[PDB]
Amino acid sequence: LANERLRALEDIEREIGAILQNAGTVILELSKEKTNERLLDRQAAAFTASVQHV
Amino acid sequence: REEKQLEASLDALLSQVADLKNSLGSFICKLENEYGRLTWPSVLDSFALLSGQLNTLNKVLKHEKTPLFRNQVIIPLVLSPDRDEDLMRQTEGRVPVFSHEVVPDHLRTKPDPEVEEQEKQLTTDAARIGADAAQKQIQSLNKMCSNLLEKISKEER
Amino acid sequence: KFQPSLWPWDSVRNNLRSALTEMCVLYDVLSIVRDKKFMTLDPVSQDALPPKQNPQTLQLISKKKSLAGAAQILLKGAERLTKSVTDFNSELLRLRQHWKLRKVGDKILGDLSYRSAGSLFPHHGTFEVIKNPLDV
Amino acid sequence: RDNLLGISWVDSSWIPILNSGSVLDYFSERSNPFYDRTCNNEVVKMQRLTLEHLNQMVGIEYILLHAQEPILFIIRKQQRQSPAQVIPLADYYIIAGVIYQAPDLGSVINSRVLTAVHGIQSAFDEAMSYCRYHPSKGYWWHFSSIFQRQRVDALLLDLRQKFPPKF
Amino acid sequence: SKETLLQSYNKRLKDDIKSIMDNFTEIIKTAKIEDETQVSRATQGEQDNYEMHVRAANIVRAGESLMKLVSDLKQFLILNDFPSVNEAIDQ
Repeated sequence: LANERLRALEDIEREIGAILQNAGTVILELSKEKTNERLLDRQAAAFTASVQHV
Repeated sequence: REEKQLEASLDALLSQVADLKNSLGSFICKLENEYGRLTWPSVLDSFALLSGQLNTLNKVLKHEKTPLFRNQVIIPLVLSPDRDEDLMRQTEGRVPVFSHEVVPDHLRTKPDPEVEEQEKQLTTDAARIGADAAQKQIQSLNKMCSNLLEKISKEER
Repeated sequence: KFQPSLWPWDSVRNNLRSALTEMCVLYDVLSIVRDKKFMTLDPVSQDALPPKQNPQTLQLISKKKSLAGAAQILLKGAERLTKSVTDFNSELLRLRQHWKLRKVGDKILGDLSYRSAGSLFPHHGTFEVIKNPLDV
Repeated sequence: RDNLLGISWVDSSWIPILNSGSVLDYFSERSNPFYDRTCNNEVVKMQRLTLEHLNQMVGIEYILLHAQEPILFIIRKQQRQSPAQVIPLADYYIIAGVIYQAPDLGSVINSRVLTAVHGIQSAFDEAMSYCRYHPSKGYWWHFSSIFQRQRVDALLLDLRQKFPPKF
Repeated sequence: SKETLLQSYNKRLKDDIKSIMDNFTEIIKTAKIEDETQVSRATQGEQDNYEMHVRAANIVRAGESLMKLVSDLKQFLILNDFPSVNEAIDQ
């Protein structure tokens, strides 16, 4: 009972994480210099992994 | 030949502007007569469909396979101060007496002074870093943006 | 000065109707351009010199500002979700753990009688569940 | 000089003297920002012979197009390369003795759609401010019958008949 | 019917994921700088700003719809997932 419901709670938190990863990726792209392009790739993979497992 | 292309461009762009006009009118009359029960999804949907469809369609019919619209210049032939019912029937329920005021009202390319002050501020911001950091930022942005679209187009498979 | 009873959402209507006026200006000018009478077209070859490198710098600063606003609305919605999740369906957990419930249509009802327990009493105990966190 | 389209040029003392050639004389008193000082037409006006000095002195000339007698005289500017070789530079139509440069077909549509996107942008950014969300509540803005009434209703109809209303 | 409701839930989920992905990809594509031809820098920039803001709003709306889907699925599970009703009754 707590199992499937806690799965639903986790998917709530991961929808929040998906929106925050979208926002962080365009945050890094809006920078005048964005040196951590590897971190941009990491945030992009994080975003797509979040959407996919949701 | 090119005049037929200009006539096609004028008809197609008048079509797109007519769709945007009907979309704006439907949205404003919906806001008036439908004021109650109006959720934020409803107005986001209307804003998105209106601006997305009609701005993108105007841009794509403005920037492919078209004659240069700087080349055509607008000039009037006559100015006759009389109530022309054929003009009233042409321009749709608008455009009173064809006189000394309407063409000096319409051929106006000075914008509002707010966006003119905005343009002054853009030229002020243009006085900053240019031609090395500018080219560097353009190239890096295009590279990383192509990289992300490549990532998403790969993962979509 | 009075309008069909719209005292909120008036300024949005002002901006939209100003857009409607200039769009009627566009329809007007291209229609009177489209007929040969009252307005005409002449093909002129003229050229302009851009005084500064406008597409590079203008596209740069405008796209950084646009991406700034987009990230602002996105991250504002994100933190709204964070504060938004940090109660109805927990009470539905407890209520279903003690009582017998079901859903018909959009309505959520429950049985109060002992007809599950064996009574043939000709009276149904249908109580409604009403979100108000929860009420019956 | 920055935007020639947004300027207006008049002379009020030369309004009641307005005839066909006097439109181009009106155009050539002095100090019009539109009309050039280095035009050939000034050199035409310097010595003599305004009939053929438009043509023998090759360059930018200012050719009147269409004549309406009270207010409308269309002055067009062209470059010549030879006699009977006419190439358009710019257009200048007069209205009540007021010259306006004729705008291009592109720039008018661009200026109007600029005002379009600006107005809808302000409207949308206002509308985005009002909407407030909660998952439990949803969206919002920042601004019975006991079923024995069939018998009571039939009794009401019998009351309507047995006692009618009287205005 | 129950089948119809489950199908509708599947449709909503597919639509929400598709919308988030499409809006993000379209924002990234507009983010490309291109050379201008007959677009008048200022107008092109305002149109692009409006598009980005509207797409971000659409992404947030899709996230809210996904929250609504999760809530509806939770309600369905609490009301008619027969095993857990049986373990609750027995306990």
